[PDB]
Amino acid sequence: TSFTRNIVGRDGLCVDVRNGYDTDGTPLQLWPCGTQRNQRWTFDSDDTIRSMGKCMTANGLNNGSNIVIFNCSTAAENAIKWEVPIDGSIINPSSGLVMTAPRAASRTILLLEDNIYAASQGWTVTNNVKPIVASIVGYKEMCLQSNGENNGVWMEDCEATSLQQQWALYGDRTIRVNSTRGLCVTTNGYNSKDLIIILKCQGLPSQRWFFNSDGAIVNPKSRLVMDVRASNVSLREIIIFPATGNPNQQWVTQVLP
Ligand SMILES: *[C@@H]1O[C@H](CO)[C@@H](O[C@@H]2O[C@H](CO)[C@@H](O)[C@H](O)[C@H]2NC(C)=O)[C@H](O[C@@H]2O[C@@H](C)[C@@H](O)[C@@H](O)[C@@H]2O)[C@H]1NC(C)=O
Ligand SMILES: *[C@@H]1O[C@H](CO)[C@@H](O[C@@H]2O[C@H](CO)[C@@H](O)[C@H](O)[C@H]2NC(C)=O)[C@H](O[C@@H]2O[C@@H](C)[C@@H](O)[C@@H](O)[C@@H]2O)[C@H]1NC(C)=O
Ligand SMILES: *[C@@H]1O[C@H](CO)[C@@H](O[C@@H]2O[C@H](CO)[C@@H](O)[C@H](O)[C@H]2NC(C)=O)[C@H](O)[C@H]1NC(C)=O
Ligand SMILES: *[C@@H]1O[C@H](CO)[C@@H](O)[C@H](O)[C@H]1NC(C)=O
Ligand SMILES: CO[C@H]1O[C@H](CO)[C@H](O)[C@H](O)[C@H]1O
Ligand SMILES: CO[C@H]1O[C@H](CO)[C@H](O)[C@H](O)[C@H]1O
Repeated sequence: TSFTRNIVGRDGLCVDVRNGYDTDGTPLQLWPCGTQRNQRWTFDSDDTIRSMGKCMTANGLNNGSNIVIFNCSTAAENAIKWEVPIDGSIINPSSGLVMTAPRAASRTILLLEDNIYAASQGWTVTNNVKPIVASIVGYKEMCLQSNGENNGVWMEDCEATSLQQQWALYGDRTIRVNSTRGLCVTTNGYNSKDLIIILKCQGLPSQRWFFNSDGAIVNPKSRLVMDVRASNVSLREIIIFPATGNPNQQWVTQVLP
């Protein structure tokens, strides 16, 4: 009933108890991923998340409150209970606030903030601390492809050698250009028919994505899903659109060698 993993988030860095110190109150931060004990988090049935025998704890339950390690039996019960929604948030149920990395840099301190479904609020509980590299196959068994910064993504015939068909699926729930990992698949707005492009990763809600059980790729803020516009691949436009279950909204990842 307990199991232990790393927690990967913004820019692929991991949740780390600062300096590897275990004294009560030590803040959680981002740090490059590794096997050190202060990056190993044990998820217990009681909804606690523990490292070095102590609990992930809200040091306060307000917008901007720090998250720290603290003795599990002395901390407040409301402050040590967490849930892990399927869209990759880490939420403190009492406050409704979510774990947020406000900057990408190593040593950024993790805070509880209002949920805006930002990529800075996406996390992946996993033992694989490297991004998973895959082609994204969709409508007509075509592949989603990059075409440079500030340019639309679109469908092309899948080719094992096309580097612009290769995507790094990061722990912060961003979908990145594998060969240029500072660039993220981004919706150019939150309205139906807004275009999906590549832009510099900035931790925004427009850059957060979820692969759901219906084969959809969902943008949690807008609720809308990637869609090959009008089921017409020669338009070379992928948009966000309400989920219909239709073939032009169905996707699957295929891991690359
Ligand atoms: C919760 O904390 C967030 C981080 O401090 C607030 O967002 C930040 O607000 C700053 C102004 O106080 C602003 O300069 C920052 O750009 C912004 N950061 C980001 C990335 O959102 C947030 O404030 C709300 O949202 C911002 C964008 C403004 O519209 C504010 O007027 C809002 O109050 C805080 N949320 C709440 C509800 O207090
Ligand atoms: C969390 O705080 C608890 C209460 O202060 C610690 O338990 C206490 O540890 C004292 C010093 O080690 C010990 O003499 C006390 O009898 C005990 N108090 C209670 C109410 O159990 C606890 O330490 C852990 O649990 C105790 C019982 C021993 O097994 C320690 O060696 C454990 O570390 C604190 N937990 C942690 C992880 O620090
Ligand atoms: C995706 O991009 C990554 C990062 O550039 C590539 O990984 C590098 O691969 C080279 C050659 O195998 C190694 O020297 C490095 O160790 C890798 N870097 C990292 C950070 O992992 C990768 O080859 C690309 N393509 C695929 C399919 O993964
Ligand atoms: C698909 O888009 C192309 C290119 O814009 C257009 O010429 C073509 O007629 C479209 N096909 C349909 C069925 O609309
Ligand atoms: C020098 O490494 C130590 O400090 C850094 C930075 O604080 C991290 O906490 C890391 O996990 C810990 O081993
Ligand atoms: C009439 O709907 C068709 O076009 C819209 C865009 O106009 C969406 O792409 C939708 O999924 C597709 O079925």
